[PDB]
Amino acid sequence: MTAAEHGLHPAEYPWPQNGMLSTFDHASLRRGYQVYKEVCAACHSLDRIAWRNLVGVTHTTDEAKAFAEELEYDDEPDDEGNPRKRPGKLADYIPGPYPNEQAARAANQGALPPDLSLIAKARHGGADYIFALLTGYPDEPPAGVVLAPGMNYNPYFPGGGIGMARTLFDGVVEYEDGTPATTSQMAKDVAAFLTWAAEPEHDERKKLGLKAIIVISAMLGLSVYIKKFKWSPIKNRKFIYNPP
Amino acid sequence: KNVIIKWRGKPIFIRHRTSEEIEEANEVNVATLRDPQTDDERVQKPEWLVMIGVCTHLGCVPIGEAGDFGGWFCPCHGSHYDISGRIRRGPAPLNLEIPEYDFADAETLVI
Amino acid sequence: PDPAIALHEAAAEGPCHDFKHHFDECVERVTKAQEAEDYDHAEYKEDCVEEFFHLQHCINDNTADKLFRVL
Amino acid sequence: MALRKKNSLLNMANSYVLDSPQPSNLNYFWNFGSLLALCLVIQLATGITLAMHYTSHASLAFDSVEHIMRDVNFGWFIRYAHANTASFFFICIYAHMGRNIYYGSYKTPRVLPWSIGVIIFLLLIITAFMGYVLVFGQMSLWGATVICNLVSAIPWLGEDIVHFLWGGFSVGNPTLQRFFALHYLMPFVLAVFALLHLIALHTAGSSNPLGITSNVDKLSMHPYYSFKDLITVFAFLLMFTLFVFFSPDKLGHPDNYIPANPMVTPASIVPEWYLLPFYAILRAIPDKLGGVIAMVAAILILLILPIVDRSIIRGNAFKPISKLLFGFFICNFLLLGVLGQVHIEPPFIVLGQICTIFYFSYFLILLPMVSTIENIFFYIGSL
Amino acid sequence: VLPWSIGVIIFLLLIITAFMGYVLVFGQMSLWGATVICNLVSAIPWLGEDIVHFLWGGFSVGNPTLQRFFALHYLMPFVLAVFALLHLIALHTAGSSNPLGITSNVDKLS
Amino acid sequence: ASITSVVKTSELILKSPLLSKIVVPLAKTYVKFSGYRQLGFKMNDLIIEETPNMQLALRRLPPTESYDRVYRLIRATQFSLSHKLATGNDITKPEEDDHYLIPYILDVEAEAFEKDALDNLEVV
Amino acid sequence: ATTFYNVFVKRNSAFVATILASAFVFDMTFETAIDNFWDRINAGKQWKDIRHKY
Amino acid sequence: GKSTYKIPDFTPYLKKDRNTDANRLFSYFMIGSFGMLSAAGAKATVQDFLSNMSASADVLA
Amino acid sequence: YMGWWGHMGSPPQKGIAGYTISPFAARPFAGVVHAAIFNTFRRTKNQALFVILPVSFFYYVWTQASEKNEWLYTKAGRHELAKAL
Ligand code: HEC
Ligand code: HEM
Ligand code: HEM
Ligand code: HEM
Ligand SMILES: CCCCCCCCCCCCO[C@@H]1O[C@H](CO)[C@@H](O[C@H]2O[C@H](CO)[C@@H](O)[C@H](O)[C@H]2O)[C@H](O)[C@H]1O
Ligand SMILES: CCCCCCCCCCCCO[C@@H]1O[C@H](CO)[C@@H](O[C@H]2O[C@H](CO)[C@@H](O)[C@H](O)[C@H]2O)[C@H](O)[C@H]1O
Ligand code: FES
Repeated sequence: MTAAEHGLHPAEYPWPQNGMLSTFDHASLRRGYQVYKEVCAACHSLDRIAWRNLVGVTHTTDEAKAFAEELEYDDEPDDEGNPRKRPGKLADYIPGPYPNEQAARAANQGALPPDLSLIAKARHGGADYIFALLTGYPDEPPAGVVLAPGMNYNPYFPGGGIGMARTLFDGVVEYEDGTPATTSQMAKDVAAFLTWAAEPEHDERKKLGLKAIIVISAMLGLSVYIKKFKWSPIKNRKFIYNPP
Repeated sequence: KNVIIKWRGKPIFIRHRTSEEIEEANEVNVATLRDPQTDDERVQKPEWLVMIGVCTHLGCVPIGEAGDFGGWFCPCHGSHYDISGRIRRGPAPLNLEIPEYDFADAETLVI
Repeated sequence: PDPAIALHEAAAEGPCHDFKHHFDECVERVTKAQEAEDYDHAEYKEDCVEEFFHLQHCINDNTADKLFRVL
Repeated sequence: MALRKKNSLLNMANSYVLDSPQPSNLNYFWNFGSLLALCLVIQLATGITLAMHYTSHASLAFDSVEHIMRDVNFGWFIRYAHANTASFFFICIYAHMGRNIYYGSYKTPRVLPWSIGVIIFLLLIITAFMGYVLVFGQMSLWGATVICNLVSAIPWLGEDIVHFLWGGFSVGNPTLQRFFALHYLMPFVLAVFALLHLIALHTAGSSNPLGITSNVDKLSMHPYYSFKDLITVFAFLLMFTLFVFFSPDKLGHPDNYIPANPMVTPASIVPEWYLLPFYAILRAIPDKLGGVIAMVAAILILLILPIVDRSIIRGNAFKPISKLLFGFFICNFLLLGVLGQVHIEPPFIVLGQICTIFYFSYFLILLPMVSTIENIFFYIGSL
Repeated sequence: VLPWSIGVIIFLLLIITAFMGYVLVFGQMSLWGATVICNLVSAIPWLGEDIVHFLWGGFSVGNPTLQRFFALHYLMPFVLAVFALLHLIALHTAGSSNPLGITSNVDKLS
Repeated sequence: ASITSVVKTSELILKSPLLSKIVVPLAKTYVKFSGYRQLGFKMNDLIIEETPNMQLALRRLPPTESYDRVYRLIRATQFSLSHKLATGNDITKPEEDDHYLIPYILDVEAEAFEKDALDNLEVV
Repeated sequence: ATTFYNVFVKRNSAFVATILASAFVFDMTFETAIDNFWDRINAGKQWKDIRHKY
Repeated sequence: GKSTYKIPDFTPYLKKDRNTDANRLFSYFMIGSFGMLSAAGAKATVQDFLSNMSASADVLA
Repeated sequence: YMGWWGHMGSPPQKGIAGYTISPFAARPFAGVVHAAIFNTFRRTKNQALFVILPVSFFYYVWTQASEKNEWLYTKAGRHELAKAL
């Protein structure tokens, strides 16, 4: 295939979580949630994440309950069987911007903005792809590219023509921790956040792996000693043959 | 007008072709056609183009009325289908498949 | 301001200069060819995507580490 | 008389795992048998556990796998363990088949364990294909679509058989629920055949890397091969750990994290990596039915090794020419694997066909010729 | 004695298999039967309550219980088949008894 | 393949001057690279013995030859498991690589092939 | 050192008891040791390190 | 090469202190360590793995 | 074809005397350094060609094919690609 049809492959950036012993930077995760909430959530859902998932990752229990309680969710019908709404609870999932696919496509000139809960696992490149894509809109498409109407040129997207316009510009977010909200900073944070969303076990998984590696390594070393020990009678065996 | 009916999940383009549209389709010499077929082979009723609305190339849905043969244009790799829904230009090998459809009444078809 | 802007510009003028000039020359050719009439009724319309990818790929190799170091 | 010999049940265990007389010179490639048994046990344990959390209905299946990843305690581990062990199962099975081909384990008197083994290999493929579908991601659906459409090639009845497999007119809910049930079952059938091939083998005993009789010099299975098997168990677990804990998605296709969408077709539909050589063989033949027959024949042709190997000597340890031919055969099988995942483009089209011809000509031409010639060289060479 | 004793275990597995299969319908008797039978484990001293919550995968019989019983109900018949085969292998050393209770070694039939 | 077949074919080659001139040197190098002598085997030790014919031929070996064969197999098995090669007197020298078994298997097979032929005789 | 053998190793009951008690101790101490190690190499990154702001 | 009472040379492998308690104890220390890590590893494996059957996060919510 | 302990189906053995020492009496890692270096080098050297020849050939084949394929799908390779299809 042409390189265009594949998309340019994203650079390997040194994410804090790259590295066998490295967790996510939770401060970056928190910043990234704020980017999701103020920019991406206009078009993209995060349906597999519940408010409770943020607790003790990015937010305290209280902050997350506050986020839940601001929204209205469908309750069980009342006693006359009429529909009712209730305020959100931590068990509720973060609600999407559109009620269905058709509404989503209508608002985006036919393109359907994917749910972002898994997008870091669902594209080759992961965090790097999300970072490259958000930051990789050139001012002008390379001369000779014909964009379909409502498409934007982005070399990292396969085919080049992406239905999502550039959305991160310096200072679209005001971070609550005083970090300068540059395009690059926001893309890094949101890409980290989405990576966490796709694999929330990441931190625990790598710690258990460290324990496993250590125990299994020691057992492997000992199994070699024990094998050699038990086999030495066979390896050391000597013969004397006297033809009869 | 061209409708999109879901049938086995796959979209079905149903176009209510005008007289002059039928004429435009009945022009092209069968000789010069990747997939050689005339409209008569495709439709059982000249006013009802029923096709499986998925592009024969890879499997996008062509944008109707667009094209260069003013039928259907797949935006993905730029393959142009006709008012018979025959492939004319672009990577697509075959004409847009026809489902198994019958006119039970003259005002209702089953697919 | 965005650190990437400066780093990308520096890498284009410096270690990726050959590719910068290739992309530039490509653009010049294509724009001139689009300016000429009966371009719309041509078989093959040249683009600059290949040259762009070579440049971007190069810039990214010389920048990725530097950029994340200042965030 | 000792209890382990006296009691009929204990004595069956004893005869397989303790007093079983083994050659005293088995090398590390005889350890794949036990690794495969370990994979089979891991797959049963993790598989049955996933089944406790998975929902087979197409409306819920993908989401149930996300629920396992996100909500179930250690669900991430059990899911990744099951998915990665499926890859290791094929690495070990290819290694085991490779060992058997190199050392002539398929020759008399071991044709029966070999032939049952070829069926085990087919069941593993079916098991792993159905298991892949259960995720009901994009690759799940499109892989099921393309692979089940191969049955359409069967003349006259093909179309009808496909609709019968699907339980429907496309891959959807009925297909998913049936694959769940069968995917649960197939590993038990596979375990039975694995046990049968061992019972068949027990009449001749294991071959050994010299290819001579070991009747002259035997060693109890325990403790010697028990403790030797531990080394590869821990080496395996280290490799398992690096995948499951540190790179759980290295062997995976990202597209399987997108829910199945019958409208959108993925860029490239390729099978899981371990089926790729068979996929390359299928693409090589232009005819639909031809392709399917070739693909099946690529597995069933293993059944003729006992016939086409004309050597008077068992295995390749002492046969320089056979060893070179085997090296080329193995590397070609890997090239087929690679060509299974490239795009159907020049120049890989012609290359795929040449590799497929080399694959078949090994069994049909080269092995019979080379084995005949080496027979003569050993005889004339030692005169 | 050995085929008999393995048989007693087959009988227990059959009971468990059939109990779990009954739950899968998830009718009223399915649910209430699961509730009362699983609550018997609450009797086990000290850990009883904890074990019941562990069986249920929850605080009552519900979805987690149903899905796990499906998986186990599928499995248990294969375990039962293995034990059935074991009790036959155990029996094959003595051969079947007969209604007179004497040896049949004197008079056998294929 | 049958030992009979191998031996007949080899004799056809050794007869033809041209063929022997090109095959004998190749076969000698093949045997050197084969490396069975480095484990103290004679060529005949390597012939597959799990067939009725070969079991019969081994039973017909003179006791001395039979005892020595068992020693070479045991010794080679020990070298194999140790990942060592034979040294000194354990290496089979070309003059010691005698076809001790070929006569016995050729006789066993001769009778077995005559039996097959005569089972198919038709009085004319 | 004969003494050590005689007490902890000679009887298998004692040897297995020793192994299980050692496994208990190892399991508890290894857990604690890795926890501390993990927190040092991932310093300022984890929730526990930023939680104090809230 | 002939007498079977002349034991072949094992001096490259024989331990001088072979009959001491120290000698046995050391090999049992290796076996015991291996048993200890296997026990700790099995406990960890069993505990983590079976915990899948305790109430999941959505149920606990 | 194989018996069991006591009747394994060996030809009669006579006159082989087999000697070995206890695992507790031996050094399990005796001469490990010599083996790990010299023995492994010997065994690897003797097998090297049988691995290197097929690997190098098929890697070269793949390299040539992947480079041609890449080149055909450039601007420069347009004409050669048109002919190849
Ligand atoms: C107002 C619209 C809009 C906003 C704001 C928006 N997106 Fe998107 N996004 C889209 C649409 C539409 C698509 C689908 C594009 C297509 O398929 O052509 C999309 C696609 C994506 C994709 C996947 C592209 C692919 O490979 O399929 C990612 C990742 C993404 N968006 C992330 C984000 C992030 C991160 C933000 C903001 C921080 C963001 N989006 C803001 C509309 C938006
Ligand atoms: C679940 C899959 C399998 C398991 C668990 C399994 C297990 C084993 C075990 C334990 C042995 C004895 C020890 C060994 O040689 O490694 C063995 C031998 C053998 N297996 Fe497999 N096997 C499996 C699949 C296969 C397949 C697919 C084949 C053939 C295509 C096969 C053919 C053989 C043969 C021929 C032997 C005898 C080899 C010899 O010892 O010389 N097996 N297997
Ligand atoms: C030889 C044994 C087995 C093999 C090779 C195998 C293979 C696979 C594979 C490849 C998948 C796709 C995994 C993924 O990418 O997520 C899978 C999924 C699954 N398997 Fe198996 N499997 C085996 C045994 C079993 C058994 C015994 C069960 C018991 C039910 C089972 C239950 C499942 C379930 C529920 C899934 C879907 C959940 C998921 O994707 O993880 N498997 N299997
Ligand atoms: C799946 C359940 C079972 C199957 C398929 C099964 C099958 C059989 C078969 C085929 C026989 C030999 C023929 C016969 O005597 O009828 C037999 C004998 C026997 N079974 Fe079962 N059995 C099962 C359950 C049980 C149970 C639950 C027990 C005991 C509690 C049991 C105890 C025995 C005994 C003691 C014999 C020997 C009886 C004799 O021949 O004198 N079996 N079983
Ligand atoms: C691998 C997991 C462990 C469980 C065992 C595997 C289950 C398969 C066992 C049933 C198959 C029958 O297994 C068969 O039984 C008998 C006795 O047990 C064995 O018989 C062998 O051992 C006994 C004594 O140990 C001798 O009387 C006999 O001369 C010898 O051939 C067969 O060689 C074996 O083929
Ligand atoms: C006969 C066998 C006996 C029965 C087997 C018992 C089965 C279940 C027992 C414990 C399972 C739940 O018990 C719990 O285990 C998990 C690890 O899984 C531990 O959890 C700890 O480690 C995990 C990761 O390792 C973290 O996610 C967690 O935040 C931390 O607290 C809990 O501290 C313990 O309370
Ligand atoms: S997908 Fe329709 S033109 Fe390529």
